[PDB]
Parts: sequence; structure tokens; C-alpha cells
Amino acid sequence: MTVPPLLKSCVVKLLLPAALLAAAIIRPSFLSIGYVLLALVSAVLPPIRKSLALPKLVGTFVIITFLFCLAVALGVGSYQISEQVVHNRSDTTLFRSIGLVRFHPTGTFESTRAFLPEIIATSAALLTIIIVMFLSHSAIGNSLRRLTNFVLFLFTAYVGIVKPSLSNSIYFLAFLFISTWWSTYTPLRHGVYNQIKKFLIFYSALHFLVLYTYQIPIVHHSWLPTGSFLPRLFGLTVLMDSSCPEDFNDDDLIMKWPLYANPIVVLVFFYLTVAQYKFSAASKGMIAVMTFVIFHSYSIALTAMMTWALLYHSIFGLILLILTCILWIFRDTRKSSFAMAPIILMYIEFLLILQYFLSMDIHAEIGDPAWMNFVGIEWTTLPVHAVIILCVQTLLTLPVFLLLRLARREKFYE
Amino acid sequence: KRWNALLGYTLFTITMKVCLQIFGCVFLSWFDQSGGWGKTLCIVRQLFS
Amino acid sequence: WLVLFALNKRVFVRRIWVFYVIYMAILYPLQFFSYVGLPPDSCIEYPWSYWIPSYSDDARFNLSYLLNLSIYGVNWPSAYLIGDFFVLLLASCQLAVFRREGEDNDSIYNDGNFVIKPENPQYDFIDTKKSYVDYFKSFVFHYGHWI
Repeated sequence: MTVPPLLKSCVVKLLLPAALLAAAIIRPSFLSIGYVLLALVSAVLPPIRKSLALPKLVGTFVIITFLFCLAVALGVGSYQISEQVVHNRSDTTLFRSIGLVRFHPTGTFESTRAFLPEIIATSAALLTIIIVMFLSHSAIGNSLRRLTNFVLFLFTAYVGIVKPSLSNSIYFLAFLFISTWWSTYTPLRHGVYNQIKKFLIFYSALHFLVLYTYQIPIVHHSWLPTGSFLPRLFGLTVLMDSSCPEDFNDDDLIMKWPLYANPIVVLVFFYLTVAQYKFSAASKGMIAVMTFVIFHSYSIALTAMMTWALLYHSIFGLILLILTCILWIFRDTRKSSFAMAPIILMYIEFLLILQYFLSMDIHAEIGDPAWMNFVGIEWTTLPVHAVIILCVQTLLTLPVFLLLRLARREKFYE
Repeated sequence: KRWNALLGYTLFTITMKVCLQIFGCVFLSWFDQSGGWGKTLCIVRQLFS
Repeated sequence: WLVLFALNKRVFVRRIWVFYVIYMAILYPLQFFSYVGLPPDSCIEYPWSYWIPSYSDDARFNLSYLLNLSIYGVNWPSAYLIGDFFVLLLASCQLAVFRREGEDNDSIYNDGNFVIKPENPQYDFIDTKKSYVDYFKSFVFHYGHWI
């Protein structure tokens, strides 16, 4: 009788997608579409909080999972049996695309792989049967919530950094838009925040769909080759290409951390976003501390701006240093920042988007125009260095971005 | 009915063990296969004792 | 035989116990004859020496042993005979009990309803403390399912 609704609901909503994604990354097929869709429909489902038993919509989604998983498992089993009884062509293309794979007796993770995905699907189906038949019976908190919103903001930045391309270009655009809205210190409505979250979740689901369904061997073999114009532009990388007896790009750099980390990083990003959607010295001491902070915020941001000029080389960087010395040469340093904060923000954001364009997954598509030989910022051919340098760039541009926040706040105080 | 079901299940497994005695003493030679299929049936021999 | 015995009510067992005891009392001499087998002086082979020629001699010997078919010069264990004899003893004595019997042994639920019966011949042993036999009765009819 002591049926834990929350515990078993969390077990479902977390582990069954987990083993689901494991059996998926094992082998890609139409099982990708169906099975990843079964995972992603749940998203942030209405919790079973001891009310109205299992939700009607949740129950409908779960019974759809029953039907689809049972049909897929039975079909794969029947097709494998038929192949065994009977036995690179179009029939073989459909053979890979459906979910079947050739059986060979020489694999620890390969001979089992011939039937493991359907075994895992049947096990998940049985667990769902058991669970559905069994379930039918703040100040520090607010500070931590804002801190986790900030680290989700940083995670949006990081997942934009890991694959600079049109797959994450919209991520970076949403990042900059919400950052500028939050910088004006105008309280952004919870409706707009919910709309931004919904757009992020929808485009993330589309991103999973395209990245994985493109990871199917047939798609990259037939429709368009791996690392072609669209993969170089939008961003499409195939991770696993090893198959049964009839693996990405090249291994000149052994690490290749961003390329291998893209799936798991974006997956944990999805999980964090859906979870967030569901979720003495007296006053004189820190008042003087905050007074010093507001009197030296432009100074510290400008020193970080120099640090950017040290790390990165450009005639733009020359413009950065000349604007730095202009701002730090006069008596009205605070007033100078107060007046030219929008201009420096526009310049730095343009520099961000320009180095992003220069760090796109595209290579040799634009060539080496006059803005390269004369100016000279690296193309970032290796992504391992690119991810680190652009993460340094954003963590450095954070305070020079906050200076406009403080300037606007002060500005509407008078 | 549940207790009689437990009775029937215990007698089911007693019959299965008695019938598997001969399956393991003279019918074990079907279990001397190669890897793969033989490996799987070797495991099921282990897990059916 | 055990499976057909257990999952059936006492009426069916009463009907088939004569058949079962006849079967056991026929098998026991048959089993002893099978253990004895043909004399080696006869020099006549057994049919089960060629039932499965595709296997080794050990497999054929074990197959004949589990079927309790005779093997030339094999030491049949006495435990088989002792166990079968004890089964025969119990079967014969239970047949004797079955012939001299009314309605005491079978279930009291033959009427059909499973609610508490109005009257029962024996007192409420749980509350009373007649003797140590009452203690044992309470222990085994109140916590026997635990065991």
C-alpha cells in the first residue's frame, strides 16, 4: 500500500530516459525518432502529487509509450527471425534504418548489440507495466534560485561555445537578447521568461532530433556527406560510425573535447532547463564595501577590458586600448563610463559576434578576405582552444556588461 | 486461491527440477556449442542450475 | 502423481487412490526386476544400449540409469528401494484409512460459502488455556503461516 508516487515517478522520468539514451547511442535507426520522441514528450510532466491518481495526459502519453515500444520490439524480433530463416543495397539501407543489425559471434559489446536495444525496450516496457499498475493508490532559497538561474545562463553560453554554428547561433542570440534585457535592470515578465524557456526547449528538441537522426549511418552516407556545406554551416558532426563486419573526421588532435562532449553537455543542459522550468561589523561594513564596488566597477571592468586586449590581438583590440586610455585619462572616468556605456557595449557585442562568425564551424568557405591579412584574428581551426578562449572571453565580458547595468540603475535613480 | 497458486508453483518448479536433472545429465551435450549461441545457452544453463 | 494429488480436492484423491496404490504396487516389483536385469550368462544385450548411439558411453549409461533400466554389473543404490518401499507403506496405509473413513478428514468448506460457520464442535482455544497442548495448538494454528 505504501506506494511512493514521487519516488517512482522520478525513477521513471529520469532513469528510463537514461537507459533509453544509452540504448539509443548504442545504435541509430528509426528507433532514434520514435524512442527519443517517447523520451522527450515527457519533458516536464505533471507530477503525481497524490492527486487524481495518474494524470490523464500523462497516462495517455505512457500508454502510447506502451503501444509504440511493444510494436517496435515485436517488429524487430519478427524481422530478425525472418532474416535468420531467409539469410549494401536499398533493402540493407532499410535494414539499418529500421533498427536491425547483422549478427556476428565476435563481439562483447557487438554480438549482444544485435538484440540488446529490443531487450532494453522490453525491460523498460515491463517496468512501466509494473509502475503503472502499482502507482494507482526562503531568502537563501531565492538566492540559490537566482544563482542557479545565473549558472543556467552560463550554461547557455557554454553550450553556445562548444559548437559555434547555426545550431548554437540561435542559442547565442537568445543568450545575448536575454542578457541585454536583464542588463537594462527592467524586470522581465515571467510570461516572456516562460516564452523564452519554451522556445529554448523546442529548439533543443529539434537540435537533438537533427543531430541524432543525422548520426544514422544512412543519412550521412546518402543524403549529404559528413562535414559538408550544411554540417559546416549549421553544425552536424557524426560521432560513431563503427558497424558490424560488412570514427569521426580525423584524430590529428587526440583530445577533441568539444566534439565528444556536445551530446552529453547539451543533454544535461536540457535536463537542467526542464528541471528549472518545473521548479559584527554592522551595516557600515558592507555598505562601504558596496560604495567602493560602485565607485570602482568601471575601473575593474576597464582593467578586465585591458586583459581582453592582452589576450586577444586585433586592430579592434587597438581600438579597445585607445578607448581604454581615453576613458582612463580624464577626470570624469565615472561620468565618461556613464555616458559611453551603450557605445562600448555595442562595440564589445559586435566584437563577440565577429569572433563568433570567425569561429563558426565553417572553414575556408569565406576564404581569407581583407579583414584577415590586415587585421589578424585566428580562424580557431582547433575547437579545443576555441572553446576555452571564448569561455574566457564571455567570463571576461561579464563585468564590462554589468557596468551598463549599474549605470542604468543609477541613471533612473535620479 | 493464492495459497493454492503457491502450491502449484512449487510443484511446477519441483517438476522442472526433476525434468532438468535428466536434461543436465544426458542432454548436456547440446550445451557443448561454439561461442555466441552456445555462450548464451551456457549462461542459461548456469541460471537454471 | 504428486502434482495431480496436491491441486485437487480430497474427493478426487479418494477416487484415484486405488489407482495410485495399484500403480505403485505394480511398479515396485517392476523396478526390482529392472534393477536385477538379465543374467550376464545369458549374454543378451539390452535395447537401451542403442537408443542414442550418437552420444558417448557415459551419456547412454546415465540415460539408462535415470530411466532405471538395467546395466550389466551396476551397483544399484539401496536408497531408491528404501524410498520406494516407504512410499508403498504410506500408500497402503493411506488406502486402508481411505476405506475406513467418513467425512472427518476433508475440508469443512465443501458446503460452498467461506464465511464463519455458525457452530463448530471445538472451543475457542486462543483465549482459553486448557493445557500445554493448547499452547502448541495456538502456536501452530495462529503462527504456523509464519513458519
